[PDB]
Amino acid sequence: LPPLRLAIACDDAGVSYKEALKAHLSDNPLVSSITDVGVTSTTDKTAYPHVAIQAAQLIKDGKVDRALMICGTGLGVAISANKVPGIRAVTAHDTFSVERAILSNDAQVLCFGQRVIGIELAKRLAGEWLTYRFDQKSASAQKVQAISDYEKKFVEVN
Amino acid sequence: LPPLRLAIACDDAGVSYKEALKAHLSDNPLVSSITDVGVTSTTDKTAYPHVAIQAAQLIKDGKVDRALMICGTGLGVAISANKVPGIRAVTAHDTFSVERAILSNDAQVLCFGQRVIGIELAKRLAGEWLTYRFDQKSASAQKVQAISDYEKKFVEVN
Ligand SMILES: [Cl-]
Ligand SMILES: [Cl-]
Repeated sequence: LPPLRLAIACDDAGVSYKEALKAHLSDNPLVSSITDVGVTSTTDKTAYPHVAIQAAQLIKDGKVDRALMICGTGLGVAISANKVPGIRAVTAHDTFSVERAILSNDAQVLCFGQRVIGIELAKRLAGEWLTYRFDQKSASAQKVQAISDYEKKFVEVN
Repeated sequence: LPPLRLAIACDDAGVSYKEALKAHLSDNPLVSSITDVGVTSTTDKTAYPHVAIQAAQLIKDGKVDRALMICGTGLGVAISANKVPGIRAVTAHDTFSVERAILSNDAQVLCFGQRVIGIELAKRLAGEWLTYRFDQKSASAQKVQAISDYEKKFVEVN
């Protein structure tokens, strides 16, 4: 499998897991590069939506292939990333869901909650996530297409 | 606490849990009414985004207060509902996340994966979800506001 470009992002609640995950994935041959959009310190109180939107925009703009995002629960970052046109984001803490996020949902964004999941489980799930690749000709693609159809309703004016 | 109007939705993969959840919540004094957008049979192969968008639109349009959604993993419905302006949707399978979905994210939509969570845990989490009510004056509101700010970029033309 070809390696993928990743963005990684967290808020102040997700810093230590982000660092551990970044270290874990920097030796992985399925990862070509990691773009860290921050935050880089627990002292940085920047609200999670800014970091999630920045990392999601990197995908939309062709600068990375996927983004891994960490906050207290992993929920706020997932909500925020889904507001970006063409971006599909999930919070997932089990091996079956992480597989389906790719193979069913073609979701470019995976989110974790540092306060709710353990770090070894998170590392394991991130590694598995990279091994799945969405099939554009699958039956799931017709379902993803209905999400894309709805997104056609909107134009970005600002 | 005043009772809330709920919408409920599933695809074919979430029918039995949806029925059990609906039965569970129909006796609950925190629920004023349940609007079921379907599907109502495993024979109905309608793709999850249609049902998720319909139920999310009920919230946007002031017909219900929140929506509970069920599919195989709970991920596709959450992604879809988040595409609707002003709607914030999560997949959550633990008591801490379900609390924060309300108290931090003001998320009107909660999603479950029938194939990954057990029915008694799902029933328990749905009951707890109703007991939390978002505080518009909380510090979390300023974070939710950044998501709303981003949504201001888009106009619905179709
Ligand atoms: Cl697991
Ligand atoms: Cl739990």
